[PDB]
Amino acid sequence: KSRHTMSMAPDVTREEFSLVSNFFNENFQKRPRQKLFEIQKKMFPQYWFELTQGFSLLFYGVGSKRNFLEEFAIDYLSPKIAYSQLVNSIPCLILNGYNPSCNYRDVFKEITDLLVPAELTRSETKGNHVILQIQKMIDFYKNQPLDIKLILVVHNLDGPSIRKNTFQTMLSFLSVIRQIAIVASTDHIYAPLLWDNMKAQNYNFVFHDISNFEPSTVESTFQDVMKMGAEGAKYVLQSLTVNSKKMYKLLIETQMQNRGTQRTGVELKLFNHLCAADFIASNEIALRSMLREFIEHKMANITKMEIIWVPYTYAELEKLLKTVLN
Amino acid sequence: IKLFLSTDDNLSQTYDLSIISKYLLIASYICSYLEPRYDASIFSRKNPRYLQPSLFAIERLLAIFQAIFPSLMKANIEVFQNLSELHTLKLIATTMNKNIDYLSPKVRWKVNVPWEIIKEISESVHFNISDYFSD
Amino acid sequence: ADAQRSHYTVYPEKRWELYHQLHSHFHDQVDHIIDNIEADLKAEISDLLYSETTQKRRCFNTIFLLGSDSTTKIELKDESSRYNVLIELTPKESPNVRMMLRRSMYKLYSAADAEEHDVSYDLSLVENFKRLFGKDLAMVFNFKDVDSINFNTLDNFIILLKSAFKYDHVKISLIFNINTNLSNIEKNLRQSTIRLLKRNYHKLDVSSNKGFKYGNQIFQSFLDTVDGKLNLSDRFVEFILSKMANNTNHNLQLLTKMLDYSLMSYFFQNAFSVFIDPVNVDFLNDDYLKILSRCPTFMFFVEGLIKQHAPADEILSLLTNKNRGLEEFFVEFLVRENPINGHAKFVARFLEEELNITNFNLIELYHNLLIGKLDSYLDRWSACKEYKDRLHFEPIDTIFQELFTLDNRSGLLTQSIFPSYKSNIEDNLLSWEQVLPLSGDLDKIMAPVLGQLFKLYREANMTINIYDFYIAFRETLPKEEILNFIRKDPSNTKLLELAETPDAFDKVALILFMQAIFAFENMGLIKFQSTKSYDLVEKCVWRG
Amino acid sequence: SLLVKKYCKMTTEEIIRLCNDFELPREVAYKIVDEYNINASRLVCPWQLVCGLVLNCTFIVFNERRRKDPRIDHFIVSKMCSLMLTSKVDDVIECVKLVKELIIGEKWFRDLQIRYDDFRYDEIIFRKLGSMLQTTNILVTDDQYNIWKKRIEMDLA
Repeated sequence: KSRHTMSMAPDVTREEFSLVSNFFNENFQKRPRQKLFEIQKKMFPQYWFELTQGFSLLFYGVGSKRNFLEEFAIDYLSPKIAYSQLVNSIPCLILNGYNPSCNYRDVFKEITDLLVPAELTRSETKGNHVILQIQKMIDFYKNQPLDIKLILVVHNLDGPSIRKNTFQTMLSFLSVIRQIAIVASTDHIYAPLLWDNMKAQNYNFVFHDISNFEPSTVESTFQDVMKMGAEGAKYVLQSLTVNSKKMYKLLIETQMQNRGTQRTGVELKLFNHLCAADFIASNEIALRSMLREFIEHKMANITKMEIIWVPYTYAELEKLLKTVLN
Repeated sequence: IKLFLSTDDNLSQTYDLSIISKYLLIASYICSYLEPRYDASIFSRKNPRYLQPSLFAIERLLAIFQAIFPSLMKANIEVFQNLSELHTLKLIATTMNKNIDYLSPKVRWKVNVPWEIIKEISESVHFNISDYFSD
Repeated sequence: ADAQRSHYTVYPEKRWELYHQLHSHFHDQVDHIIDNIEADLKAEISDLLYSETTQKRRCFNTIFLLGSDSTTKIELKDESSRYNVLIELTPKESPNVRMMLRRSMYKLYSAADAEEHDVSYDLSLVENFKRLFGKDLAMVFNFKDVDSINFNTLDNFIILLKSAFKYDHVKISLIFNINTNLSNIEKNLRQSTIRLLKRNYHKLDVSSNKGFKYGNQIFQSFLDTVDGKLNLSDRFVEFILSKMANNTNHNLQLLTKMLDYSLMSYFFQNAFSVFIDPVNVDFLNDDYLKILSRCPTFMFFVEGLIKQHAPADEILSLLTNKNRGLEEFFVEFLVRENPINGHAKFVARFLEEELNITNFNLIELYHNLLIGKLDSYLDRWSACKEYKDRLHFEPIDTIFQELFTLDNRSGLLTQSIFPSYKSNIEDNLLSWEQVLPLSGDLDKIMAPVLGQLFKLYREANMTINIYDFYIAFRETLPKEEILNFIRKDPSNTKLLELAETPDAFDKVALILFMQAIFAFENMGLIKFQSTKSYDLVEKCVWRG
Repeated sequence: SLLVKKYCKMTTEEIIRLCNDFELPREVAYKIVDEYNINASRLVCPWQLVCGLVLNCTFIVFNERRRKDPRIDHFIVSKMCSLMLTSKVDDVIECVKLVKELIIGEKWFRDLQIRYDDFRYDEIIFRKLGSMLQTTNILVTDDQYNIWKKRIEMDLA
């Protein structure tokens, strides 16, 4: 099974990747991107009018929408609605769904403090009373004068914590209230698996496409691939004793004398004698103790001759030869 | 005599769900016997009736759903609506815990309806199912 | 800057008023109908919860509320010298036999002290409730979502409640809010407990859609709110037939949504909306007079005018040669009441009580009226055969109604309410030209980053190799443009040392490839199968 | 029924005969040879693919007349239904819907739309965007109405 693999790739370090990535995402398709941004700007009065009807507005589409939501919520809408009702403008409570550390307790503790504490609602705070406390919020809000006092934003609604099911139903009861406007965005292709006709009854979602093919700068940070071990032990050797460099150099030679697999490895006895030959290893214990340091940071393997072999590729070890060992 | 030969302890529903959700159920029962080695041949666009049901994944439904529906349909928003409607009915449930099943991690699905309620609901939408079950 | 911190708050019309007098007036008819079923559901539980005096008097009364939406709230009678408390158990609060008992005893206990003006949270309070609180006890159990619970926990729960039947100062009542499928429920429990259940059961149906007593009602109250000032076209209403048929549980909240959004479309683009009150004739303008001309029933009647009157000197004069008679030609047909509304209200009350028929849908009754299929509508009962001549109406081809109408002739609310979700995404990624219009010269000769692999992503196998896909990805990139792009900037220095490297093109491809396939995981298009290997992945997204 | 008589080669002289009658410019007339040479390798049936591509470009290069005259849209297909001697118009439209998605993953059509500037563009960026101010085709548009008007009122007087 001769497969080309990501290990057999010309790799790129940390500062080299992120800088040339920053060059593309700020200079690749710049002119048509704001050219799209001016086209969709005329839809902004249409969103203002429908949002008076308490409609949970939901934005789908390819690409990141994070920049677009923050322009649309903060600068455009939130002072426009305060001027049209008649003083600080309408409070914006974003929810970063790409941040996995969102819970149901903490954000709702913000909500009841963002909303009015007209009564002693801490008396009803008791043991899951969250649905209980919001139910007492809802029926009171059915008989209030209709005006928006809060707009909340939920970025990346299919996020790693917001897509949890006890959190989803929590947002469902918020959306039936007329005083708050719910402007959220998702990115998943299976996002309408999240809602049944029970929740969408509470939601009354409407949909709009926004596809600007954004790079998702902030949304790439928490995510990881093998760019983010061959690269792990690449830094430990840069800070050690000078003898460990030499005893790894003698290790890496005869382990690449023969991918870097088990079969190219060496027996412990002769390697003790080999590192006794260059006046390096005194005995087995002095060898093994500064070999456990290569073991503790998982920089070498052993299987069974008593074969110690390096788990990095054929291409990687000669890169480890000519750069850091030399 | 009439009471002495009947139990009278049971206080067969034609099910409430809609038409596209009805075909959504009729495709989910297909992977109680239809393995991936055979299904794509016998359902071209060109017995475990007793046994416990196998495990789904996502989009194998819409693989079979698009085939067996009367190009006549393409919008799948209401099709995605009736899935978690069927999840609340506990007729198709998750293999794992009931939490993260949305975002496509490793999540396997399965029916929990016996054969007879499938058989009535096949004829309730005039669809024939006993042909495609072949020992 | 702060976006990695989660949930940081910050503290930064002649036409529309005629909408405002119409919208809320309609919504007063909505919510008043909503409290009617709210008073209906609260009534029929309340009488049936009481007055049921069984002879054995050692059994709880159970109630199965079939078809119920798991949200049905209940009020209780005061019924003095006895406290009556409500306990609700969510399936989220159903982990075991143990905490189902322990939270539920806690929930009534605080409800007991609040009416009363240290103890243990189990059945110890239940017997001593006569001494702990004076008056007796009649609790009720709002099992919200009953089919998600492991039933052996529920079966072991009800045997625990069976032990409370020997104290005679407490009365138990169970409310089973099923979603559906009563036959499923008698399959799951232990049969020894069904015989415990079957003492005094009551299968009350609670459904929002029950013989369309409210569905046909709310569409009827829609029609009088827009009576005579608009129309409802045929292609519009069949959308309301088809799509509302796809949602069994809650039609009534959905019919409010798609109708009010449809009314929002009319006020936002149509200029003749101001003329639905004839007081606004002074707002007439040549720009309004110009846009009246392209109405289809306007120009077709002119084609009807010439063939009927082969003398066309009158017809040419009433064209834009005059303007005073031209608008007078319009306001001749302005006040058209269109009695299809009133003829519907004529026949709606009739078969409701004259023939007394209830299994009927008023919307398709309105739709069959729009084509003339009212004769082939009443046939399904064969009861209007003595009345098909007096309930008869031929739908006349009315004139100037295309300016006062609602229809999805543009596919708007088809799109913006029921979006072809993975269709519109996949259409956005194959084409990309109808979404996007120094360095832009590169864009006219090179695709955007996400979409350029997508054509090969279609052309790849079921499970694919990572590197050969990149090898195919390097084919689509020509070499001369990138070195023209990487050497475009003389101002930056840190990029320019990479720009002069002779292997820069093969390095900048894997950087750019690992920004796109990095970005095809949050969309769930491609799944990394068997992580800590990631040599092959799986593609789930197919075109259909 | 020449379209169903499959497995025949349309040579370089033969294909330019098939496009000079439908008035194709030199830009696409070499491109049809270029993409048949792409698809002469991986074909299944040569008659179906060669006609499915020539209709949608004439749908996009003549749309300055096609959107301005609806009658010529039957004219261009029926003159091929006589040229290819087809059964009816049922099977020919089944071809043009087929290969359109089969050419949507290529390069040149995404150029040929944006090179010809043909489309209309601002409709699609307002239709796909879900604009409330999009055109509702319960109307006839002002241009086609004026096309209807000036044709009829000069026929009138």
